[PDB]
Amino acid sequence: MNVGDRVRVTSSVVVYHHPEHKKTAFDLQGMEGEVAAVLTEWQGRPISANLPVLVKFEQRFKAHFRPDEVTLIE
Amino acid sequence: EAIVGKVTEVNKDTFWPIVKAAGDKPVVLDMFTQWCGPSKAMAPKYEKLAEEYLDVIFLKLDCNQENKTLAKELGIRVVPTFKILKENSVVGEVTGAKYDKLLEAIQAARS
Amino acid sequence: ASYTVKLITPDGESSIECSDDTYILDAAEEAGLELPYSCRAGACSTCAGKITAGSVDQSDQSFLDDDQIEAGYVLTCVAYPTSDCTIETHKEEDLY
Amino acid sequence: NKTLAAMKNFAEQYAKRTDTYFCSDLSVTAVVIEGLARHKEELGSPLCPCRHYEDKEAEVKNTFWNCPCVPMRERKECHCMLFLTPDNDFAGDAQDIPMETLEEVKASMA
Ligand code: SF4
Ligand code: FES
Repeated sequence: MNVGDRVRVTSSVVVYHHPEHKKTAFDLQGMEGEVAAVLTEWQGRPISANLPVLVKFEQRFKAHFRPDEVTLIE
Repeated sequence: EAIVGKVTEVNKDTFWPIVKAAGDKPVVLDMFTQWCGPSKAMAPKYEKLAEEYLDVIFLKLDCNQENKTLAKELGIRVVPTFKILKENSVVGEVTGAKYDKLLEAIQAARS
Repeated sequence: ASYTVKLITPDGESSIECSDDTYILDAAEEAGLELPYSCRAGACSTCAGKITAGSVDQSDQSFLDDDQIEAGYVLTCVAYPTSDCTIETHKEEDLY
Repeated sequence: NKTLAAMKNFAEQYAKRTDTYFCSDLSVTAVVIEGLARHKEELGSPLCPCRHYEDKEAEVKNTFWNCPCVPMRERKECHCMLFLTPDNDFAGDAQDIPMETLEEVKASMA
């Protein structure tokens, strides 16, 4: 994956920061956003974000996933 | 060189010599940090295992900046993390403060 | 769109030109100001600062209750400038 | 130390505001706050005291593991056991921790 790709939540992902159901559990599975960033480094030195794929969805809402929780589309 | 029946703290310069000197007794390594809750929760229960299984060397590694190179050689991200060795080499691992796991993992080594 | 933010650092006083669609903290950083922070998503109380005068738009904030905002606080990592203003930085140590 | 305070007060208020609860063994909670705070005092950010990094200074600028970290923030997953969801075998019915507690857990810890 990489920035610009479009993806769909193919694995159970329960966030709580969704404006739709703010402060309350909500499964993101099924939604199609777009990878906005992939966190592996920072100034050449390695980072260790356990959810390095940042996806930006519909309604200025974005969330973090692992590579397997998402599948590229096309 | 480590004291059996007790948890021995090692460093980058003493881990491999102690391991290479356990022979048949399986070795268990606690890779921790001084201020990490779960680790602290395991501490007590980790000692008693040492006191209870005299046929297994129990060790601990402070994963600070002094031991950064060994910590990297072994490999760790979650704290705590237990590496299990038997005959000069890592054979299994358990990450997290899981007593039930770490244990069944140990019992597998005592074959 | 750009207002002029005055920051009261415990080390001195600084005045930066923060745009209107830019956060006070991110604005502060473009001028070399080393203001504190942790999450930068208005969920903690680290970037926390205080308003002496002016109007912000920390609408993306979520950690400061209603009594803390009414008390005049703000989270600079999510705060937007709405007018010229003066914010005191490092104002967490006495927010609770 | 004043820094250790704020870290404690952040803890309490963040738990209440998200309905997360402190672990039944508040000692575990005191060490996550201690190390959480002992990081701000060194790196400038409460970088999670329960994981191992290759470059703390960097982890901190990225901010992924700055407490409250992305996971705890998006999925209520607090690996340090500072914030536990109700339906969690380690939880407690507390969202506050006596300041006297941390101090005594700072010494007993040796
Ligand atoms: S919420 Fe995340 S950053 Fe905060 S103590 Fe838990 S694991 Fe660490
Ligand atoms: S870093 Fe969390 S509100 Fe500023």
